Amino acid sequence: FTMDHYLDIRLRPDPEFPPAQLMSVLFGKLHQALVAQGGDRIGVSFPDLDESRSRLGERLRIHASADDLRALLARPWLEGLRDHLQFGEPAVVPHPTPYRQVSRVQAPERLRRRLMRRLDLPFVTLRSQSTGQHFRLFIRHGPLQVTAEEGGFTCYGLSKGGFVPWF
RNA sequence: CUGCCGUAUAGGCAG
Repeated sequence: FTMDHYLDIRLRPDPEFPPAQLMSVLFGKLHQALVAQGGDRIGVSFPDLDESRSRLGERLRIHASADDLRALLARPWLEGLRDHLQFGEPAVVPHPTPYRQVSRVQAPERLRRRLMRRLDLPFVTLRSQSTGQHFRLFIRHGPLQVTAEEGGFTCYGLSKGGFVPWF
């Protein structure tokens, strides 16, 4: 398993902004840092996740190799967001751990539009750079399993087939 | 929210 490193980022509490909004901004920032990085070997997970209350939790975990993680952190992608963040230290993941894939999940009038011309899940609220439309990006943490499969990750850090250690 | 792939009105994706 080559993605044996991680970094924990904690949202600092803030009366002005609820955790969900803070996490969304954080996630959006990670997204732009990922498209700048250009690869598909960096994943995420939300270790404090509350499946029952469809809440992502106060924590974002970044998964990558020691080198991919290092490069990612060299970038000024957390510019103007640091004061809202608490940083764990880049570390080798514990072992053993189960593995799971964290994926974006998607599910009438739009389906009617395209046709003519022819989700109880936690989420982040994002912003399409060009259109300016705001959309909810629903995230699912899949069933735990013993080993990790080969696979990559979206530029949002979501599973494109790849798994991340869960702990 | 908007679009894409697909006969789909199944199932997949993109911001």
